[PDB]
Formats: sequence, C-alpha cells, structure tokens
Amino acid sequence: SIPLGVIHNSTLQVSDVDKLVCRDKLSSTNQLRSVGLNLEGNGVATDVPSATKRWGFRSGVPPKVVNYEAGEWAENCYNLEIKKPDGSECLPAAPDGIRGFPRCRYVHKVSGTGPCAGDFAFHKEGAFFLYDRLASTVIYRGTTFAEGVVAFLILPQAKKDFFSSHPLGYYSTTIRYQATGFAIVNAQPKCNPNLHYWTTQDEGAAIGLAWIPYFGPAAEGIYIEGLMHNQDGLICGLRQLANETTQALQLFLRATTELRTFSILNRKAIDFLLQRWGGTCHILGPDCCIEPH
Amino acid sequence: SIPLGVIHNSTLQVSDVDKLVCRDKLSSTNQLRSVGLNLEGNGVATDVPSATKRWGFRSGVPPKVVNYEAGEWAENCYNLEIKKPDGSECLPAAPDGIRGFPRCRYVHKVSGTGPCAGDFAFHKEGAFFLYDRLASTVIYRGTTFAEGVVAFLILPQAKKDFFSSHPLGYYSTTIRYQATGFAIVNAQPKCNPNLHYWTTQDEGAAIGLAWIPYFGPAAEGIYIEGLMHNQDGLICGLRQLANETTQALQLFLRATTELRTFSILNRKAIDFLLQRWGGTCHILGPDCCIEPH
Amino acid sequence: SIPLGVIHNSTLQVSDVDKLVCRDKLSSTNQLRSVGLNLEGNGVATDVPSATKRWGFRSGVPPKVVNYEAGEWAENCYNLEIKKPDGSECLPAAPDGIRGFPRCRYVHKVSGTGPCAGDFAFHKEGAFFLYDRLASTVIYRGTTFAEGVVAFLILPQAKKDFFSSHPLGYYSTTIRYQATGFAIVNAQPKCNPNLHYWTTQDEGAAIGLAWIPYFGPAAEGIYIEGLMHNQDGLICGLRQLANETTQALQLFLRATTELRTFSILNRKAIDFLLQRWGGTCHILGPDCCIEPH
Amino acid sequence: QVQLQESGGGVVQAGGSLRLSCSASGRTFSNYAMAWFRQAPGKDREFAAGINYNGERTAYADSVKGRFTISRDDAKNTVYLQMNSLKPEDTAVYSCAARPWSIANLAYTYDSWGQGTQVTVSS
Amino acid sequence: QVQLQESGGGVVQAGGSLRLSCSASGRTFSNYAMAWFRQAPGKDREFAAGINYNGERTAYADSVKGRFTISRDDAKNTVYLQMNSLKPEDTAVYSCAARPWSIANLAYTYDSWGQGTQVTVSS
Amino acid sequence: QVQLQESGGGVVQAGGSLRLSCSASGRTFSNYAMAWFRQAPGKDREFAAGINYNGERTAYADSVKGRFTISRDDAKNTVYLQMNSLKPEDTAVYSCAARPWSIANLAYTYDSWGQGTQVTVSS
Ligand SMILES: *[C@@H]1O[C@H](CO)[C@@H](O[C@@H]2O[C@H](CO)[C@@H](O[C@@H]3O[C@H](CO[C@H]4O[C@H](CO[C@@H]5O[C@H](CO)[C@@H](O)[C@H](O)[C@@H]5O)[C@@H](O)[C@H](O)[C@@H]4O[C@H]4O[C@H](CO)[C@@H](O)[C@H](O)[C@@H]4O)[C@@H](O)[C@H](O[C@H]4O[C@H](CO)[C@@H](O)[C@H](O)[C@@H]4O)[C@@H]3O)[C@H](O)[C@H]2NC(C)=O)[C@H](O)[C@H]1NC(C)=O
Ligand SMILES: *[C@@H]1O[C@H](CO)[C@@H](O[C@@H]2O[C@H](CO)[C@@H](O[C@H]3O[C@H](CO[C@H]4O[C@H](CO[C@H]5O[C@H](CO)[C@@H](O)[C@H](O)[C@@H]5O)[C@@H](O[C@H]5O[C@H](CO)[C@@H](O)[C@H](O)[C@@H]5O)[C@H](O)[C@@H]4O)[C@@H](O)[C@H](O[C@H]4O[C@H](CO)[C@@H](O)[C@H](O)[C@@H]4O)[C@@H]3O)[C@H](O)[C@H]2NC(C)=O)[C@H](O)[C@H]1NC(C)=O
Ligand SMILES: *[C@@H]1O[C@H](CO)[C@@H](O[C@@H]2O[C@H](CO)[C@@H](O[C@@H]3O[C@H](CO[C@H]4O[C@H](CO)[C@@H](O)[C@H](O[C@H]5O[C@H](CO)[C@@H](O)[C@H](O)[C@@H]5O)[C@@H]4O)[C@@H](O)[C@H](O[C@H]4O[C@H](CO)[C@@H](O)[C@H](O)[C@@H]4O)[C@@H]3O)[C@H](O)[C@H]2NC(C)=O)[C@H](O)[C@H]1NC(C)=O
Repeated sequence: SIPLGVIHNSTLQVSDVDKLVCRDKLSSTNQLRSVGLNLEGNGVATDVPSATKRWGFRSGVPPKVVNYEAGEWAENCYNLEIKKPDGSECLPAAPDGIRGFPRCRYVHKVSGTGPCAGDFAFHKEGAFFLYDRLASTVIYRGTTFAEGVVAFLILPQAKKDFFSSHPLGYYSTTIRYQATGFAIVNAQPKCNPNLHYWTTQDEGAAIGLAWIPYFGPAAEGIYIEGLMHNQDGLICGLRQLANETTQALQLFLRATTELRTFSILNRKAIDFLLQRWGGTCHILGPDCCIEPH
Repeated sequence: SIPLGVIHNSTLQVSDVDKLVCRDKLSSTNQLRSVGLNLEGNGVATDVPSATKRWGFRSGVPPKVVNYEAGEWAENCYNLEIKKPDGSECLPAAPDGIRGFPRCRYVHKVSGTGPCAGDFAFHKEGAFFLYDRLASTVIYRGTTFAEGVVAFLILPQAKKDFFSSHPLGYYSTTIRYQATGFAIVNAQPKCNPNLHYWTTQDEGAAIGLAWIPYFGPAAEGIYIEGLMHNQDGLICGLRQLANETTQALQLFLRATTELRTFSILNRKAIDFLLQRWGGTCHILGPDCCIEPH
Repeated sequence: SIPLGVIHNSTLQVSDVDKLVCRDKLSSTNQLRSVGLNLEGNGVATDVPSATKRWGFRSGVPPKVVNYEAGEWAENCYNLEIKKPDGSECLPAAPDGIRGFPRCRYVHKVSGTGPCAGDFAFHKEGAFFLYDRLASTVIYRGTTFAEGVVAFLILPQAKKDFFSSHPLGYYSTTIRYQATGFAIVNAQPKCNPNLHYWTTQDEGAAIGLAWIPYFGPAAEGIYIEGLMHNQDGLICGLRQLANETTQALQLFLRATTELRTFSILNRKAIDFLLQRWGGTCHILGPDCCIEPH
Repeated sequence: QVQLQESGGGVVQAGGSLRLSCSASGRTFSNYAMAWFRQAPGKDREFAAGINYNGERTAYADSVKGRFTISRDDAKNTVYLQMNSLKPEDTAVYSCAARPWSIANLAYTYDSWGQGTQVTVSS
Repeated sequence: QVQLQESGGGVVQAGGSLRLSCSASGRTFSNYAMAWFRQAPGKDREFAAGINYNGERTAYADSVKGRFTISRDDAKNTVYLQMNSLKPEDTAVYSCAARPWSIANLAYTYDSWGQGTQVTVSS
Repeated sequence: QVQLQESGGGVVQAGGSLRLSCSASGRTFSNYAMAWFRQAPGKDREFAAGINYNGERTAYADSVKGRFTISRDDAKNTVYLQMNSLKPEDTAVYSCAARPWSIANLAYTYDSWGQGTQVTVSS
C-alpha cells in the first residue's frame, strides 16, 4: 500500500501497481529507485535546541531499518554522545553495516548528561534517521545522521540522465556543543527549488584495475554527485510525496519482522507482473493492456 | 518442492505451483500466506513429563529458522532454563530478532539440572519451535515457545476476509516446575474443529498519529484476533496438510545456507510466472492459458 | 550488468539477459545456478611462499560476501593464524554462518608473526576466497579456504544431468608451516579439462526418517559429488567465463550495502520477465518473439 | 475523532456560484486540518482544496486554482468552499475530510470523512 | 529397504467384488504403515486408503469411502484391500506403498513402492 | 589512458590479403594487452584476436582461426593483424582495444578503444 510516483516529461503523478500503468513503460528494475530527502528542505529549524525537542525516548518498540539508494546534500548533521547521570550509556552502539551520513556541510556534536527514560530514541514527528543509504527509526551512538524521509519512484524509461554525474569540493566543519538535562501540490512551509543529490556509483567506476578492492577507492570515494535545479514543480512535488508516504512505510515496517528490509521494490515489481499478466485475460479485455495492432 | 494448498469455496486442494493453477486465479502476493499450527490440536500429550521426552540434544547440525505470518492460540507453552551440573548453560541465548510466543494461556517454566550432550536441542519428531512469527528448529534460553508445524497456502481472491478481525480477553498464568536428570483426508488421532487464530494487522493499523513509533502500541499490541469454527473439514485438512508438508520444508532448510529465510513465497510466485509466461506459448494449448474471447 | 552464460548441446555462449533470450528456454528458477571455480585449475602456483604474495592488507574498505551453489574439488587449501609482533590478532573471527571449504586434498596451515598494516586481508589479483558456498573478499581467522572465482549460468531444461550424482570417503592431510615477516575461447596459461564438482541437492535425501534434523547427517554429509570429463571445450570455456565475470561482480558488490547477497539470480529472473512481457508486446514484432498457432 | 456533515449542494447553471459547508463535532476543531475531495462519475476520489489548523497555508489543485477559495471559522466549527465560475466538468460528489495537523494530498492519511454532497451544473 | 509385491488384479464386471494383496519382505513389518495408490489413465497418482502400524486408525478417500475396506495381517506380512460395488471409473493401476509409523496422503513422503497391478472393470 | 590509431583498411577482392596496424601512445606499451574487435553491419561487437603483454599467448576466435595472425612490436608501440584468405562475410568495422596485462573476450573489460577502420571485401 506504499504509494509510488511515476515521472513523465518532468511531471510527477502518484499511482500504484494496481492502477493500470500501460503507457507507463516499466521494462527493467533499473527504473525502480528510492530516494531519501532531507527534512531541513521543508523549512524546519535546524539549530540544536530546537532539533533536540523532536527526539524522545521510549521502551517496548523494536527498531527497524530500511534502505534508500539516492540522497541529498545536508547542510546540518548531528552526532550524539549523551550518557546517563551515573555514567552509563543511553544510546546503543551502531551495528556493523551502519555508517555515518555522507556529504554533511556541518556536523553538530552534542554530548552531555540527561535523563534517559526508554531503551531507544525515536522521532516524535514520525520521520527517519538517515545513515549512509540506510534509514533507521532510532539514534545510534556516535554516528552522524540527518533527519529525513524516504520516497519511492519509477524513473522514466531508459533516459539515463536522472541521477547522473553533474547534469546541471567536499569540506566538512565540526561544531561542538555541551548539553545538560537532555497532481501533487507542495503544501509545506517552504520547498527548496534545488536538489543537490548524491548517489552510489553506477556500477562501472574502474579503469586501471580499480575494481580490485585492494587497489580501490575508500568507503567515501564511491558516490557520484549531480545537481537538478532546472525544474521547480517536480522536486517540490517530490518533497511533498516523500512527506505523504511516511505513514504507509512506518506501518509496513511495524508489521514486518525483518531487521533490515531490502526487498520493497522487488515485491512491487512482482505485484505488477502478477497483476497485469495474472492469467486468463482477454484480447479485448482491459485487465491486460495488450495492443493487438 | 514444498506443497502448497489452494482454497476454493471452503475446500482445500493440494497442488504444486508448476501445474493445476490454471483455473486458480493468482493476482497479487497478498494471496500467498503461511500459517503455523500447533501440535496440541492434533491430540498429543502436553504435560511437562511427556513433552520433555520429545526434545533431544545433538551436536554437529547448524540451526535454521523460517518466518510464518499467521498463528494460532496455544493452550500450553514452555520456557526452559536448563543448566549443566557444573553450572554452565545448556541453551544458547536468543538472537536479537527472536521473541516469545504471542498468545499463550499457560506457560510451563522448566528449570533444573541435567546432562547436555550436544550443542543444540532439537525436536525428535521433526516439528518446529515457534517464536513470534519465526519458526526455529532449536530451543533458545528463556524464551516462550509453542511447538508446531508450518503450512504454505494460497487464498481466495480478496473477499476482504479469511483472517479478518473477529469473523466468528488475554490472560496467561505461570506454572513453575523443577526437574533433575533432564482433497486430503485428516488422519491424526484428533483434530480441533475450531481455529482461533491471531495475525499481524495488514499494514493499515492505526489512526490519529498512532502510526508514529513513538506514540504507537507496544510490541505485543499489534495483533488481531479471529475465529473460524463454522467449517470443520477445511481446518482439519489444513492441519493434515501442515503435518504432510513438514518433510520438504526441513529438507529445503538443510539444503540452504541462509540463517533466516523470508523468500519462499516470492520464489514460488517467480516460478509460477516463469512457468506460465516462459516463452512462445501457443494461442490454443494447455501450456499457455490465454484463450481467445 | 553481470554476464551470464547459456549452455546448449554442451556448448557455452555468453549473452546478457537482455539479448532476446526466448529461443533459449527458461521455464523455472531451477535453471539458474552459480559455480565456484577455483584458481588452481588455471595453472597458478600453489605453494605457500608464492601464494602468500597474492594477499595484502588494506584498511578502509568493508567486506562483502556472495553466495554460490556449486563448487569444485581443491587440491590445495589454506588456513591462516597470523599474529602481530606484540601478540595481537590480525584476522577477524569468522562470522557464525561461515564454515571451512569442503572437499580439500591438502590443507596448508600457516602460523607465525608478521606486520599487519590494515584491518582486513584482500586478494591483490581481485579474486575471491571461498568458504563453503559463501565467497568472500577477505580472509577470516582459522577457517579453511581456497581462492577462486564464481560465474553465473543458465542450465538446459532436462533431468538435471549437470551437477548429478557421479555421471563419470576422502582424506585431507596435515601440512604445518611457520613463517616470520609475513563462443568464449579459453586464454589462460592452462585449463584443467576435468571438472570434479561437489554440490548440495535440495530434497531427495531422506529415507526412513533421515529428514529429521536430530536423526540426520552432519554438516559434512550433505554434499553430492560428481565428475564431468567427456567434453573439454565447455570446461575451459566455463573457466574463462568465470575469470571474465569477476570485474562486474566486484563493482556490484562495491555498490551494494548488504552484508551478504543472496538475490542476484532472482533479480535476473525479474529483469527477464520485465523485459519480455513488460507491456504491449506485438505478435508480428520480433521483440515479443512468440509464434502464431 | 470528529463527525462531519456537509450541506449546500444543489443544481446550478454554468458560470454561476455555489458555497458549501462542513460542520464538525467535538471541541478540538482548531487542532484539525480540513480538506475537500471530489469524485467525478466513473472516476476516483481526488484532492480539491485544504487548510491548516490555523489558516495560514492553503493549498489548491491545479484544475481549481483561482476559482475556489477555502476558509474556516473556529468559533462555529465549520469550513467553507466558495465556488466561482463553475464549469460543466465540475459535476462530482464533494466530500469533507479532516486530519490532525497539516494539509495532505493522498486520501488514505485522513481520519474522519463525511458522507458527501452532490453538486451538478447544467450546460 | 522393504520389497512389496501386489497380486489379485484382473478384469471384473460392474458391481462385482475384487480383493488385492501386498506382501512385504523384512522382519519389521509391524513398524511400517501401508497405503494404496491408484493412477487413472492419463492422470496422476492419488491416495486411496491406508492403515497404521497397529491398525486402529484408517483413512479413506472421499471417492472410495464406504466401498473399500483395508486390513493388515502382521503374522503374514501382507495387507489387503477389499473392493465392493465397483464402478466403471475405478479402472486404474493400483500401487502399494510403505512408510514409517504414521499415515500420509502425499506420495512424496513414502519410502518403498511396488510395481502395481492392473484392475479393469467392464460396463 | 593510452590513445590508439588504426590504419590499413580498404577494399580487397575475395581471397586476397590485408594487414592492419594499431599504434599506441604513451610509454607503458609493454604493460598492456591488445585485441581486435569487429562489428558486422547490423550486428554487435565481437572478439577476433588477442595477445599478452609479452606475446606468449595468442587467442583467436573460431571463425578466424588459422587465417588471421596477430603480432606486436614493442619497439614501435604497434600491433598488426595479418589477414589471409578473406571471405565475403569478413566485411565489418575492425576496432583496436587495449587493456592491462591479460587477455579477455568480453568487450566491457577493456580500457582504451580506437575509432576503428572499415574493411570491405567484394565477391
Ligand atoms: C510532513 O509535513 C508535515 C507538515 O509540514 C509535518 O507536520 C508537522 O507535524 C508536527 C507533529 O504532528 C506538528 O507539530 C505539532 O504542532 C502542534 C501545534 O500546537 C502548537 O502550535 C504552535 C507550535 O509551537 C510550539 O511551541 C513550543 C513552545 O514555545 C516550541 O517548542 C515550538 O515552537 C512548538 O512548535 C504553538 O502556537 C503552540 O505551542 C501550539 O500548542 C498549543 O496550541 C495548539 C493549538 O492548535 C494545540 O494543538 C496544542 O495542543 C497546544 O495547546 C502541537 O500541538 C503538536 O504537539 C504538541 O502538543 C501536543 C499536545 O499536548 C503534545 O503531545 C506534543 O508533545 C507537543 O507539545 C506538535 O508540536 C507540526 O505543526 C506539523 N507541521 C505543520 C507546519 O503543520 C510532518 O511532520 C511531516 N512528516 C514527517 C514524517 O516528517
Ligand atoms: C505428523 O503426525 C504423525 C501422526 O500423528 C506423527 O507421527 C508420529 O511419529 C512419531 C515419530 O516417528 C511416532 O513416535 C514413535 O513411534 C513408535 C511408537 O511406539 C511406541 O509407543 C507405543 C505406545 O506406547 C507409548 O505411549 C505413549 C504414546 O502413546 C508414550 O508416551 C509412551 O512412552 C509409550 O512409548 C508402543 O509401541 C509398541 O508397539 C507397536 C505395535 O503396537 C510397535 O510397532 C512398536 O515398535 C512398539 O513396540 C511402545 O511403547 C513404543 O515406545 C516409537 O517406537 C518410536 O520411537 C522409537 O523411534 C524413535 C525414532 O527413531 C526414537 O526417537 C525413540 O527413542 C524410539 O527408538 C517413535 O518415537 C508416532 O507413533 C507417530 N504418531 C502416530 C500417531 O503414529 C508425526 O510425527 C507428525 N509430524 C510432525 C509432528 O512433523
Ligand atoms: C584472468 O586470467 C589472466 C591471465 O591468466 C590473469 O592475469 C594475471 O593478472 C595478474 C594481476 O594483474 C598479473 O600479475 C602481474 O604481472 C605483472 C607482470 O610481471 C611479470 O614480469 C615481471 C618483470 O617486470 C615479473 O617480476 C613478474 O613475476 C612475478 O611472478 C613470478 C612468478 O610468476 C615471480 O617469480 C616474480 O617474483 C613476480 O612476483 C611477471 O613475470 C606484474 O608487473 C604485476 O605486478 C604489479 O602488481 C603487483 C600487485 O598486483 C605489485 O607487485 C606491483 O604493483 C607490480 O607493479 C603483477 O604481478 C599476471 O601477470 C597475469 N597473468 C597473465 C598470464 O597474464 C588474471 O589475474 C585472471 N583473473 C583473475 C581474477 O585471477
């Protein structure tokens, strides 16, 4: 029941696999992509005192993790190292596969003592915490993150320019704090008319035996960057769509029992195939959109 | 090669995915369900002295788990805390994603000392141990489980039913012990003619900002309830089907190398799609079920 | 973008899934397999002093693991226990799912000190380390492995003559060392015409009551051996193809964020289904290569 | 939640004006956002207009932008939709919806729904 | 292990009676369950009847329920299938199967099989 | 890196002989392997011949085996492809490719490519 948007002629429309997508040419799984947009592009306050009020502690809810494949440059990122008054830690250590959010202009390091009622720290507004192509619902100790939400898209058929290398340099500054007592119309306070994205390498990024992991780039030299300022309606519609899809994603993550979910788009493709070519359809029947001539 | 049953007009028919699903309409993955049924509904003795004799210790076989999506209310559940004579533990600690059985009426806590030959405790009859939508083959330390078997199933089209909510109170007591020296035909000695099930709410769960994990229900308040006492043949057929399909599932688990398996039904759907639209199917033939007019 | 080969009348022809694969029958997922061919069949030196030179230490690249289904008998296997000069370990402990490579003739266990200048040990030539149906890019401490490469291919539709039981037990010796200061055409130095393979067989391994994990074979009795020597062009073709497919696989592993990858062939099947019957395929057009009557 | 009750529908000529209403029960009306949905015959439900919990930001669909104005009166627990320069393809069943905080476009995010009213315009 | 040997098949008129047999080798016959499978021409193998390792529970298919009776004699290592009121759709190849203590419907769970006997009933 | 420049293409009668060349820039020529690819009209690119970084392992396609010989001259940074007993189906665009020490069949493993030359044989 997770909504997904299709893009044609730089226009965004929200539909689903059950709604008949016949002109909407889905030929390969390369057209299925998920993007995670930062929450600061909607105009929310980003300074530490205001950002702290959006996170609270709870016990009795297991954490869940879902991935995303494309991100966005973040102006503000956070790094928590809080602890209990008696010296015990409040935040769990990050798992093996979790890494800090890449492409952060500033990193606010928050450290101090405060009450810790629950086992984990959640987002009071329902948003996610983004950890290097892995969105989680809880905060991990000592790992850089950025608040945001995740949206699912169907890219236009074999155009290859969406999420490319600079269609139309990285320096991070650390700021340290100490704390005590711790169709779619855009409808947000503000929408950013530019989308400076980053995405994982389009596979082939090796020439002189650079594909060997030994003679290879480090974990930070993988990403490919770009910029998509040309369109204004498309990206603000994308932001609003990412705002809306959170409820369904959160309920789905609540229902499932996987620790990390990697197979949402594959299930969507299976649903589409099982729906449109389910069986025993008709030449004149509109259930299977087949063109006789 | 795991058998799977098809329900039509409250009748159960067993047929593999590779054939006899022509007249059987498959339209989405929502029709693929896996159900875990307890053994106590088959008439087996359930007191502690008799249930203990069904579990033994072996060394040299790695453990595997499967997930199931719907369950059944259990009259008796167990919780082991065995120790070696010197003081060492016999049972491994439960992994992070494993939780106790959701719905139990009595929980028999068994604690004591005894010999522990192998590394893990298995079921001498081949059945599984069910831990909250995760069927394992070994006993974990200090987690409530109910022993049973798992069946794979295809449902009617939608009918907005069949594991809906109450088609037609929770209170579990603790009993503590202490031990030392530790169309198919139903064919079991007994089959329970009522199936009082529980299942996780299908995605759409809550309103009023109760989808936020911070404000949402706890880990044990996400289930729904039901009752299917109207039909007697269908559910005894389901029990027999599960008892039959335990052999293939165990063999498939032993073949695989995944620690946790979640992708059996998706593989079944892919196999069905590849069988029936594989290639060059005739316009008039048994292989290709598309028919004119 | 990972190449896959198609076998027809014991002739190997490499072709991607896009390339109009409809005359090549793909009916079920049982036709998709991956083979873990090892390097020692290509004529590389296997003694310890020369094999050590191919492994180096690198810090900053996370490890990745790939599942493979069928393997080959290895004449030489290795087992490292390297330590730092001050007594600290150099190699990480093997995760729980990792087991030693089966069917080894000799096992060269290497022990001693050396300078360890990185977090993990990689293969300088880009190959993999094989641990019992799980290829990895790093060396784990104390587990037997054999360096090799893995290739993906589509089997013919038959009684599964390929990878069967002896078409036409074993002893591994101890050799200890102490060290200080630690149509495709074949074009390799040498290719071994004979392929002595081992594989795991789903189902068909239960007589009496042997499918029960308690009354079952240990982790070393699962495998089913065979031998294939009648044709030698196909074998050297497979070896050369296995060498070629390493680049695309390493880049794909670099891009992904999953610790262990089990879903490459399923993704290929979904891609095939989406390419072929994706939408509005025409009877007369060669893209929808079907036949009239 | 809250209970909703639309009124003001009827038959109007092309180019005329019409105004709808939606009264909500409860005493927490100022904490809820209200939106109007319309469903053409043989079509799915679609977004028309909306408003926040305090006015401020109001959103309109592209088809109706500039012709429809939406307003709320917290003292009477009612919202209004002023309809001007009506056109023949505006015939639909207009529905009143409410949700907690913020206006949303997708229809599955709303908590309370009304039974809807019929608005038809003759050529 | 365990070898099976059917006998008693032949040609009978409609409404007649026929009795089959199945002798098993070995000396652990009392530990095995026995079942009968029939395969109609142009169809798959299907379950007909069965029995446990100690009699007691017996299961019959819906098609043959009430007409067929199954029994075993542990002192002779044989099982029997008494057929009464035969009908023209009972023409098939009847096969004998054996399996560890229990009773099952699916044919993949049985260990030992016999070659089967031919039963043809004429209208 | 490493630029390539083919030459020697043209039109030749059937059964004649032709020789191509491929000069590479840079000063690390001896560290690279060279291969020749041909693309028939309306067909994909395919492998023709190859050689190592030291000229001790040459591989040929089955179609051209025995008729084509490939050699390299490290002192001139050039490679050659001698063609004998040409046939009408050999008409294609022959391309020069370079890659690090080794020899490969698939075209996606090669680093540097030339623009190619046209070879047309007349019946
Ligand atoms: C997709 O995009 C959506 C739109 O952009 C996002 O929606 C936002 O959801 C937020 C969470 O639901 C929501 O925030 C809420 O705001 C409610 C409004 O009440 C207050 O309104 C202002 C707010 O100012 C606050 O003042 C504090 C003290 O000075 C400051 O710390 C800070 O400025 C605060 O924001 C103010 O006038 C009042 O404080 C007001 O609160 C009183 O009066 C209102 C009158 O309506 C009444 O509702 C309140 O009960 C109070 O009497 C607020 O109510 C929400 O919760 C507060 O109150 C509840 C009730 O007691 C309490 O339980 C909470 O802990 C909390 O204190 C909450 O703060 C925000 O407004 C939405 N955005 C907009 C612009 O509409 C989505 O989040 C996004 N999705 C995702 C997944 O990201
Ligand atoms: C699906 O449903 C199926 C049917 O419901 C289940 O089948 C069950 O399979 C198990 C496992 O194979 C079988 O268990 C045992 O079968 C042998 C039965 O003999 C034993 O029990 C007889 C009665 O006395 C017993 O009373 C109660 C139980 O009623 C028990 O607590 C007592 O302790 C006591 O044992 C009796 O039988 C003797 O006489 C028989 C003739 O009448 C003769 O054939 C037999 O040999 C005996 O001499 C004896 O008292 C006897 O103990 C039993 O022998 C098996 O045990 C041996 O083998 C095991 C496996 O090798 C081994 O672990 C054990 O130590 C022994 O060496 C075996 O455990 C069930 O009978 C069978 N059920 C039915 C109704 O037939 C499936 O399990 C289900 N599948 C699932 C759950 O996935
Ligand atoms: C697929 O199949 C192909 C073909 O078989 C495989 O190709 C092989 O690739 C590897 C790695 O790219 C090649 O290794 C390199 O070889 C070059 C050439 O060096 C030669 O000449 C040197 C003199 O200058 C000489 O020293 C070399 O000798 C080495 O080996 C001998 C024993 O054979 C040993 O006695 C010597 O002491 C040397 O160790 C050799 O004759 C070499 O220059 C390369 O070194 C560079 O890189 C290494 C790290 O990788 C490092 O030392 C420096 O960076 C150095 O500059 C490197 O060793 C090999 O030659 C190829 N084989 C052939 C026959 O072409 C390919 O690997 C297969 N794929 C997979 C995935 O396995």
